[PDB]
Amino acid sequence: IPPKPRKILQLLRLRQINNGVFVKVTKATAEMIKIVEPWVAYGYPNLKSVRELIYKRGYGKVNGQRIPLTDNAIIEENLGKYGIICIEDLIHEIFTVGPNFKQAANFLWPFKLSNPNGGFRPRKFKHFIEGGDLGNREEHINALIRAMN
Amino acid sequence: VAAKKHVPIVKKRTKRFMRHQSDRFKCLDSAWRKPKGIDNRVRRRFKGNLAMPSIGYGSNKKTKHMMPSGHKAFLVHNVKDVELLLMHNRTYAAEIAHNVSSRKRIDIITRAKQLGVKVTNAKAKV
Amino acid sequence: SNVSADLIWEVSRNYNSFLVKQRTGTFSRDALNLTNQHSRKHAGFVNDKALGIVPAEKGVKVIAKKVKAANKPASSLYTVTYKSTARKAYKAIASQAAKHGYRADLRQAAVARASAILRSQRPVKPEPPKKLRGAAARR
Amino acid sequence: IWRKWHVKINQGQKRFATASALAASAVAPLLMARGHQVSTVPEVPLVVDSAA
Amino acid sequence: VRYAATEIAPTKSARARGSYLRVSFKNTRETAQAINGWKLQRALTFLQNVIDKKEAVPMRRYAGSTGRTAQGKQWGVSRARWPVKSAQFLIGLLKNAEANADAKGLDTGNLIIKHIQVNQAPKQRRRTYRAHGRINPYMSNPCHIELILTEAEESHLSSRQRGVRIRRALT
Amino acid sequence: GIDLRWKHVRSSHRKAPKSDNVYLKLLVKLYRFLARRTEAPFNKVVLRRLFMSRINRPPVSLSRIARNLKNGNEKKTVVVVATVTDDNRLLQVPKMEVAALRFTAKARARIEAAGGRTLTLDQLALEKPTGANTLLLRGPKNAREAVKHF
RNA sequence: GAGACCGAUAGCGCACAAGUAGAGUGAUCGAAAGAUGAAAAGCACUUUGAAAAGAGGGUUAAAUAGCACGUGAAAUUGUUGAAAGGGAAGCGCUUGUGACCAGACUUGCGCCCGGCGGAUCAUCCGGUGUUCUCACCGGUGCACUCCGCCGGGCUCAGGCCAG
RNA sequence: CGGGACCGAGGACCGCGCUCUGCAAGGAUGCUGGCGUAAUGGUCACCAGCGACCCGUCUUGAAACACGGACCAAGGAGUCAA
RNA sequence: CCCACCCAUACCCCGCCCUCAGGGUAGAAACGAUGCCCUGAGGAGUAGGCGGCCGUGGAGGUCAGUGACGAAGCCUAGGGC
Repeated sequence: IPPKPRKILQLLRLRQINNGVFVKVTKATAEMIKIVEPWVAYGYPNLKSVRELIYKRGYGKVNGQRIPLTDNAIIEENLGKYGIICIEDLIHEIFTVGPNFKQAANFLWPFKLSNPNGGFRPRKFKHFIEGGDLGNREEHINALIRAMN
Repeated sequence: VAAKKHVPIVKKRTKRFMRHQSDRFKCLDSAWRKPKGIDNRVRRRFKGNLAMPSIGYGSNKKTKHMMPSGHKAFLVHNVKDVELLLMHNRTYAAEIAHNVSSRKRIDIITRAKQLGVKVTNAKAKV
Repeated sequence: SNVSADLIWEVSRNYNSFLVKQRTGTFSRDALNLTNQHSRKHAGFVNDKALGIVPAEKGVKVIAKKVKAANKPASSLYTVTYKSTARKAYKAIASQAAKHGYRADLRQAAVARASAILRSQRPVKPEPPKKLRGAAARR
Repeated sequence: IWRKWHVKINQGQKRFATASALAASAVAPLLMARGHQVSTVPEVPLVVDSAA
Repeated sequence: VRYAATEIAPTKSARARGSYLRVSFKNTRETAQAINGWKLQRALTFLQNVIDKKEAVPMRRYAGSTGRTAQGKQWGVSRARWPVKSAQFLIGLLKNAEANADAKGLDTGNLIIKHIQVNQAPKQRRRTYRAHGRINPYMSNPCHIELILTEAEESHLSSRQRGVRIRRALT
Repeated sequence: GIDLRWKHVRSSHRKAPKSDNVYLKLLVKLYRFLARRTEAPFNKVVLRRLFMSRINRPPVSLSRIARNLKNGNEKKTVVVVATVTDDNRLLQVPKMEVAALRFTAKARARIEAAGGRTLTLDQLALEKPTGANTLLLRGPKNAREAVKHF
């Protein structure tokens, strides 16, 4: 991997294969994702995808440790100063991209997804518009989230 | 007596780690030696070769040094040695040293029978 | 002063004449060591207040350290021989270990050692005979 | 033969160690920990009258 | 002295030994394997025939680049020889064992060679001279021979299995 | 495989003394208990300097103590986790209360002749368990032949 | 006279008829090699062999110590037993077959009855020691109270593989 | 609402909760059968399916070449002083 | 162009080992505190660097150590850690 996409993946916290993160859409992030397009698949997730990801594979970063989100007390201790005191508060903040999206997304540990059930397309390392899996597939990322989660 | 309740004893590997080419050379003992040649197949870990020992083969800390009955072996040379296991009859089993005479072996076996302590080699010299 | 039980433990924690070190554990030959384990909790010769139980002809014999006679070894031990019912022996030993604050953490170990000695003093039962198994041992 | 057989020790450290061993000899737990049978000794340190 | 065959008792058997015997170990091993397990008189007659070149000892293990003969067809081989010296030594040992059996009082005509074994003795170290001022070994490989002649001569079943067997016994 | 461009770093600091002194071990146990059970950063710094080695504990002289005792520090208890040495160039030792690992004979005698008090670190932990009203002093670290030759 | 030295391929080349045997014209070069057994008690006598020796039979505590001699490894060999083998064997993972084995288990504990043997049951008094309120010892129990033993019954916990 | 596989870490209580006499709520219990021994398990030998170049050493970037290795026992090579 | 299926030491879940990191543990009923308990992450390796353990000959102390009712050594398709 070239050093610039390596640095962008390290800054996006995509340090393993089948790692998933939530990104707020700005130009400053969009250009980064366009540069690392040959290594990622990204899109626009719906409320079901967000809530399945947070409910099943939700882990928080508490004192540098990866803790499962099994109680609302953890969310109240770690995000209570921003008004996020429950897992539904966290889901709403992530989905609607609220004023504390940075803190909520950084508190969320990067999601460790499985390989998709049913697999990928026959040639995985092409762009989505060319019959592959890489790049922006827009709302079609939800089927991939269902397969990998 | 019966040993204290414990988790099941799991051995991750029961086979020994045989030294490379000790099967083909009689001057090489089968005891493990790490290969240090730069082109060694075993050291480079090609498939189909001898496995190399590592700390990932380690045994469970709750059941380490346990015989299949659940006891830990304690070497004893005399009656005062076997009386040290008075409070550990459910966790430790006496094992008589190989150079102890037959009369002292009978004394140790009698004392351990009184103390309820298992002797691993109680049938020896009889 | 310059001498304490903490100092004696720091001196003799690595080696002493009572130490029996092996692969499967470390034991102690000390007479004041309940459960014969090498630890500060059970090092009777280290601790200022300490208890020890030995077998007698019938019953148990319990020695305890006297704190006012640490420098007088011939008169440093308070010794009681319990030759009575096991329950009375356990009651007296537990009272001696817990009622006046003399090592209440050793109460369970002292009662257990008394029970072990009194059970070992019982007559043994005859063992079942060894059964030959297989073909070469049977024939 | 010109191997270094003898060790030079500071006299202050020698006197320190001698004083430490003398102080340790007045502690009866250390006497038992060194393997001595001192259970019948009436007092530690044991002083006998010079008339004997 | 101890024999290799320790299972055979000495009450009704006769034994013979010979040690440091300057005869070929390979030839003697072939001859002993030829007469192994035989009757005593048959072995004596066969060894006399070997001396007289009337019967041949088959060469099985120590046989490399030897000759072929028609007398190996009784053994199913082609390579067979006539080790006369080994035959003489084994005749002497067999007669010594027969004398031992006669002294013990056994039946001579009902004796078989139960055990016969040839081992390598310490080697006789001579020297031979070669070209260019060289000296090489010219050793002999002797043997120890020993022989002994003897007289010729439903548990833990299951309840279902038990019920099945009871029903088939009733029916 | 996890892409780890950065490396997790093992600690580069002493967690236990390399000395085999049993009295130092007892002092380390005491100040471990104090640093675990108190707010005061004084106990943590003292536990650290008990862990430290001898070149990391340069000696402190009575003249240095007298220099730091000026300007409102005349009543503070002086704490030095090092050896306190005597200075011939200081002709008048002021009255001072100093706690230290060890004193030299001349320094202890001159302090007690001036009328101050010498304490050990366990006495310091008994009297000021939170390190209240204390002046914590260190000697010159770079005043060494090796450091000059660096 | 000694040693935190070496223990017969070591330690001097030499623990032995060693600066010997042996080599070289010569100057010189220069080894190998210790141990039966406490005591030879080192095998009488019989028998088979020309003999060496063999077998019986003694001697010894032991000949599985026979002047090849304490112990007696490996390479290599013989016999016996088991097995494999259509131009290599050897090794790793996992079954299977055959052969051979180590464990584990055998009953413990607690109640309810019945039958025995005894009173180191509770309280009180005195003495003694201690942790200064806890113990031991001596008198007191007079058997619905304690401690052992044996017959029955019940509960719980007990080994291996499974549904 | 079914059908199947693999797994049962922990070891008094505490907590978050719920459908609240209790519970599927901070990690398996309940019931039953056969056997109680080579039956499970283990070791060795061999067959079978798949896998698997002969070790140092040297060279340069690496292979190849080259060099050493019939076998076994005992020695046998970063020491001491300033 | 489409549907289904195969499997890497890759990815996901669980167990166990080690390493590292972060916490708790005394008017001590108290601990091989050099221990124990709780939580998380990580695991290839030549040159090279560092730590811990195993083994051999000898020395001081100690185990009131073993032993002619058999020490050391040797052999072993016999077992345990």
